[PDB]
Amino acid sequence: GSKAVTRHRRVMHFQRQKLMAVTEY
Amino acid sequence: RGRIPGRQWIGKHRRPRFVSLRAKQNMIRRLEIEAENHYWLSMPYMTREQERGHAAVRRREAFEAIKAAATSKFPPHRFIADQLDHLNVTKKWS
RNA sequence: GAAAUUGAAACCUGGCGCAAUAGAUAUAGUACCGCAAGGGAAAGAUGAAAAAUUAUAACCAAGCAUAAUAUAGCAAGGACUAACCCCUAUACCUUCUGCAUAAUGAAUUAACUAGAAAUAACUUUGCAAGGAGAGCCAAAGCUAAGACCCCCGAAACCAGACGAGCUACCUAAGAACAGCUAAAAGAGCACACCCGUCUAUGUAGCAAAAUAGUGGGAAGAUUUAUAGGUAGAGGCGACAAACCUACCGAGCCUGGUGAUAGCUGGUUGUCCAAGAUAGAAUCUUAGUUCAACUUUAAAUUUGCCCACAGAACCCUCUAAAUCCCCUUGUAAAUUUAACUGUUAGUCCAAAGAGGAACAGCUCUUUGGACACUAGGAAAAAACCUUGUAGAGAGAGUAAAAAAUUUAACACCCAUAGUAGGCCUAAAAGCAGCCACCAAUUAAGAAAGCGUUCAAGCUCAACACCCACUACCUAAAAAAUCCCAAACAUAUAACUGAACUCCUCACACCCAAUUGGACCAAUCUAUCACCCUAUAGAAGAACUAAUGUUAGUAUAAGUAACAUGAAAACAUUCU
RNA sequence: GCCUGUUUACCAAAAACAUCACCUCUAGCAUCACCAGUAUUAGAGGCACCGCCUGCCCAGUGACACAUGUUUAACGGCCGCGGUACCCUAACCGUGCAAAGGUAGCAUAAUCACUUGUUCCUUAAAUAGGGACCUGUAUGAAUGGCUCCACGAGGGUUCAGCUGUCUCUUACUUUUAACCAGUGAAAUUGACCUGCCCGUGAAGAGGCGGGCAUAACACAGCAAGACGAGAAGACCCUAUGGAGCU
RNA sequence: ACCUCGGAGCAGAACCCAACCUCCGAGCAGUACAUGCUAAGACUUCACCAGUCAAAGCGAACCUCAAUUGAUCCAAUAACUUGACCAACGGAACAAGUUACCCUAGGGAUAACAGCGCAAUCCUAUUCUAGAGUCCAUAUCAACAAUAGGGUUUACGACCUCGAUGUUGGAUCAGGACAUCCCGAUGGUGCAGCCGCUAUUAAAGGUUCGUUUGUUCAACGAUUAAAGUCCUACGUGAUCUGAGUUCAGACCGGAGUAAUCCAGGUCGGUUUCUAUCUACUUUCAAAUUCCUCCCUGUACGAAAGGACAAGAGAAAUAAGGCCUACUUCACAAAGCGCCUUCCCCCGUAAAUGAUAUCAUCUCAACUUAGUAUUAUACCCACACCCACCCAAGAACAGGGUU
Ligand SMILES: [Mg+2]
Ligand SMILES: [Mg+2]
Ligand SMILES: [Mg+2]
Ligand SMILES: [Mg+2]
Ligand SMILES: [Mg+2]
Ligand SMILES: [Mg+2]
Ligand SMILES: [Mg+2]
Ligand SMILES: [Mg+2]
Ligand SMILES: [Mg+2]
Ligand SMILES: [Mg+2]
Ligand SMILES: [Mg+2]
Ligand SMILES: [Mg+2]
Ligand SMILES: [Mg+2]
Ligand SMILES: [Mg+2]
Ligand SMILES: [Mg+2]
Ligand SMILES: [Mg+2]
Ligand SMILES: [Mg+2]
Ligand SMILES: [Mg+2]
Ligand SMILES: [Mg+2]
Ligand SMILES: [Mg+2]
Ligand SMILES: [Mg+2]
Ligand SMILES: [Mg+2]
Ligand SMILES: [Mg+2]
Ligand SMILES: [Mg+2]
Ligand SMILES: [Mg+2]
Ligand SMILES: [Mg+2]
Ligand SMILES: [Mg+2]
Ligand SMILES: [Mg+2]
Ligand SMILES: [Mg+2]
Ligand SMILES: [Mg+2]
Ligand SMILES: [Mg+2]
Ligand SMILES: [Mg+2]
Ligand SMILES: [Mg+2]
Ligand SMILES: [Mg+2]
Ligand SMILES: [Mg+2]
Ligand SMILES: [Mg+2]
Ligand SMILES: [Mg+2]
Ligand SMILES: [Mg+2]
Ligand SMILES: [Mg+2]
Ligand SMILES: [Mg+2]
Ligand SMILES: [Mg+2]
Ligand SMILES: [Mg+2]
Ligand SMILES: [Mg+2]
Ligand SMILES: [Mg+2]
Ligand SMILES: [Mg+2]
Ligand SMILES: [Mg+2]
Ligand SMILES: [Mg+2]
Ligand SMILES: [Mg+2]
Ligand SMILES: [Mg+2]
Ligand SMILES: [Mg+2]
Ligand SMILES: [Mg+2]
Ligand SMILES: [Mg+2]
Ligand SMILES: [Mg+2]
Ligand SMILES: [Mg+2]
Ligand SMILES: [Mg+2]
Ligand SMILES: [Mg+2]
Ligand SMILES: [Mg+2]
Ligand SMILES: [Mg+2]
Ligand SMILES: [Mg+2]
Ligand SMILES: [Mg+2]
Ligand SMILES: [Mg+2]
Ligand SMILES: [Mg+2]
Ligand SMILES: [Mg+2]
Ligand SMILES: [Mg+2]
Ligand SMILES: [Mg+2]
Ligand SMILES: [Mg+2]
Ligand SMILES: [Mg+2]
Ligand SMILES: [Mg+2]
Ligand SMILES: [Mg+2]
Ligand SMILES: [Mg+2]
Ligand SMILES: [Mg+2]
Ligand SMILES: [Mg+2]
Repeated sequence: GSKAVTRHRRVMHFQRQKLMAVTEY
Repeated sequence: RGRIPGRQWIGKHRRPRFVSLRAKQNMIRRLEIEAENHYWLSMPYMTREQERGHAAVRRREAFEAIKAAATSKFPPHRFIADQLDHLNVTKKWS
């Protein structure tokens, strides 16, 4: 388990990624 | 050639899964259905202050019926007819 | 673990046990092992007439030919007119969160082997203020019946007996040592002899310690034939914890003993239902006891989001939330008695810590997922969908496919007041100071390179035409060999689960655990005798424990292996 | 290490145990070994010849006298700092302790890491070997220190001459090797219709996904893999399971 | 480092929650004993053992602080009471050190070598420039500043592996990769020519002869273009050796009363498997390079010196064959003797041209070195087969028998 803030970007969750991809500008 | 570290779904360096078009359309239609539900759930009827006790009688009757059904548990009746007709195992041509 | 106390009916011949892996080990304490005590195992099947050596009674397991192979793949399923060809699909039980994993066990067949039981509990007869075949209990009790709690595997200790025939020591009588140099010698080389420093051969061999020399001694602290003695809380020891009958930091046999052991493994037929872990204590985290949850039948009524309202803080912020909560959706919530088990679990997201703002690392809280089914993401253990089960060659759905590719430039044009002011020799437009002037159209006492002090080149400013005069920057290379293939151009729809529906009735997919119903070989009583039922008892079931015994395949017709030649078989040759 | 010898029978045969020389303590003595012996004897202990020698201590232990003591060749121990002329190693003095503050000798050694030490030689090339030095703060005088007459299946190096260990292997015979005749194993086996690459999984796939690969069946040699065969690992850890020593 | 308990944040607004997370402490105290006796109702350190508040009455005049502590049994006293630093504080009434002479039931839950995820430790390639290189960042070096790849090595955790993963080298055998020493091809230079550096493409090969220390480490003598790196179980023990590293003996020095022990040193210390399965058994071949001779003593410097390129001749490694001439020694087979080995590999230098009427080598349409090659030789007759021979050969198979 990693922390909330890291340097390697850290890929988000699948649902969060889907939400960010469907709610773009 | 490209090797993935320990488990491509958990850990640090993981294989990233992306989104296509079917998932986007599904999310769009689900958000539309949920917005329709929000719109249909934006209008009451009694405004809370008009239901202090309208169907409490039915709930009380149902609770009394459940109590009467749960407190009426008893072993079934025992008759002699079974013990008498059990003797028909060794029945001949009578 | 008693005692005092009422008390305790002479005589009758079987097995609701078995038939050679059972029952005594037994046909027998036989073979075999050691000098010794002692340990110690399978055996025998035709028949009335074997003085019927006849023709038959065959048919079932593991191993074989009859009758080998025919491409592809945990050996299986779906199937069609035909074995393969088409699609799907990662052996079995276990310590483990997760095992076919390259962890544990297994070659099969046949026989045997593993839940034995009290106080307190549950159910059903009988009697009843009494029950009970003396004794005990009793403010609805007493008696009886049913129901229940494994196996195997160590090093250690004592008691009774045995060993110095190999080896340690001692005692009495004997034997052994060519030859040469023999300096007089616990002298040298060297036969036989005592021991074995090294090489080579084999480690299921000749051998549970061998083969040749290179080796030391070989007139003495040497070796050996015979007989006796020193034995475990000990013997012996030129001391190696060396030896004491092939396994002595402490022997063999028997009894304690089926010793104990938080430690390993295994634990036998079917269906259905319920069923997943806030913690504390312990010379304890590999265990145990109590919390919490799970299992049955009863008694009571309230269990969950509930709402206006309620839950001091202080300097500086103080979030997402929580606690009591009649309505509404619900049928569940507490207690009674017996109780087994969880109490050695992970990942993801959120709120924190150690660590490197590292880990598939650890410590707390909440939710989800897994050790229960399927589908998609390539195979998947934490990503998404989805939960209560079939037959049918039915239908409708959930999740379900990645796009990026870009670095250009202006066409021409430049005289002078001066070497504007100063340490260094001078820095004359780029070493520092305030003011950084001034001429014709128009150019900076200097906006970018080459200059100890000067020359060489552009740009801004006229003269001259006058495109965009710039979406700002955002790419990488390790070791067997890179990986499915393809299409920028016939119209957004379609495909797609165990989710839902169609005819049926619906108990027929969680770890440990608990509850309810059937099933079969034995004997006994009751009916039938071409084989089943009602009741009582069990030595009542084996795909597994490097489980015991007997048969037999792969390994494998694999390694090892014999006998000197001719011959009248009277002989001859190395 | 005095020597010969012996010790771990069955992985170490040695510097390991013993041996004459030396030193310490105890005993006034007749029947069963000691011993049919008498303080030139016997028993209990340490090193182990010959040459130079063994310097100190009873505060602590034991032993002997109970007279406060003796014993160390009985158990064990023999300093630190400051002032100290140009450079280390100091002459000397002061200070506190105590039995003495390392005596002789020897060496960077079988000797804590610094240590491949200065330097000479043996080789053209030497942490290998020998020679003169101790800051050896952890050598050291019977837990004895060193040369020396002889010796060692003990541990290391080298000179004149030679052996295919190699450059670079080869010529032959036997055992053995390949086939024929038979007895005929042992370990081991869940079943196999048993190929390769990339990627994944309990983290190293012939049985999982995508690709490549494919008529079937024996003989003769090598090891790359099947984490292959033999020992419930002797190394690390647990056990209120043991045993040996002090 | 700790063994009991309390407080402050983690745990923020009812409650509970741990760490070998960071801090204050406590084993008590300054003053009267009505600090007398009974008795409704509650909290309860997540169980129990324990602790705390209190209605009211009889009795009497009119309690402060946060942890602040001790149970069963037994002992002292006629009685009310009292006794442990039982600190291992839910507390056996009293037990130390070692086993490398060890045993047993187990654990990769919990280890030494490995394989595994990031990387505390590095290189490579760049953004920008403080400082050096005579002026001068990019010929080159590089810090205070940033981005991408990896584990060479030491370490983080022990995820299949204690019913067994053999551990450092060397001999033999090699495979892959460049972060390239070289021969192949470029541009610049603080490149005057042979000596050097920077950046790119290319792996068809070599990476020596020796010593001693135990070495993969490390030290020194002689060459060319080099004595390159990493991974392959820190490659390879069913192929080979242990020089140490993992035992039982002993010696020196040290700790320790002794026993015992040493990442301080030394002497020697058994190395076992008949190939079951996959896979292999010439892939037939088109090499590489050093030196010398006229040019060469020429460009170059002030002098040393020496090439770029071409032609010719002699030579080293590997592969394909031979016995007739040298050797092993003989109706045969090998090397020490002899013959041959033939083609490249992508980075620039330059005309015309518009987009952008100049210029422009082109991830535009094209022209030159600028792609060798769609290369060439072994070997390709279906069957006569008892037996004999053979330069052919394990059997089989291969050739001859006129
Ligand atoms: Mg992986
Ligand atoms: Mg009596
Ligand atoms: Mg019997
Ligand atoms: Mg028997
Ligand atoms: Mg059969
Ligand atoms: Mg198939
Ligand atoms: Mg089973
Ligand atoms: Mg187990
Ligand atoms: Mg595990
Ligand atoms: Mg297995
Ligand atoms: Mg295991
Ligand atoms: Mg097995
Ligand atoms: Mg004897
Ligand atoms: Mg002896
Ligand atoms: Mg003699
Ligand atoms: Mg002799
Ligand atoms: Mg000894
Ligand atoms: Mg037992
Ligand atoms: Mg335990
Ligand atoms: Mg974890
Ligand atoms: Mg863990
Ligand atoms: Mg000018
Ligand atoms: Mg469908
Ligand atoms: Mg359904
Ligand atoms: Mg269920
Ligand atoms: Mg039985
Ligand atoms: Mg049974
Ligand atoms: Mg069976
Ligand atoms: Mg076995
Ligand atoms: Mg069995
Ligand atoms: Mg074979
Ligand atoms: Mg043979
Ligand atoms: Mg013979
Ligand atoms: Mg000797
Ligand atoms: Mg021996
Ligand atoms: Mg002997
Ligand atoms: Mg020996
Ligand atoms: Mg001695
Ligand atoms: Mg002395
Ligand atoms: Mg030393
Ligand atoms: Mg040598
Ligand atoms: Mg000797
Ligand atoms: Mg044969
Ligand atoms: Mg799996
Ligand atoms: Mg693989
Ligand atoms: Mg396998
Ligand atoms: Mg074990
Ligand atoms: Mg314990
Ligand atoms: Mg014990
Ligand atoms: Mg005991
Ligand atoms: Mg004992
Ligand atoms: Mg409580
Ligand atoms: Mg009061
Ligand atoms: Mg305790
Ligand atoms: Mg405690
Ligand atoms: Mg030892
Ligand atoms: Mg010993
Ligand atoms: Mg063991
Ligand atoms: Mg490791
Ligand atoms: Mg500068
Ligand atoms: Mg582990
Ligand atoms: Mg292991
Ligand atoms: Mg195994
Ligand atoms: Mg093995
Ligand atoms: Mg390159
Ligand atoms: Mg050499
Ligand atoms: Mg290795
Ligand atoms: Mg191997
Ligand atoms: Mg071997
Ligand atoms: Mg030896
Ligand atoms: Mg074969
Ligand atoms: Mg195989």
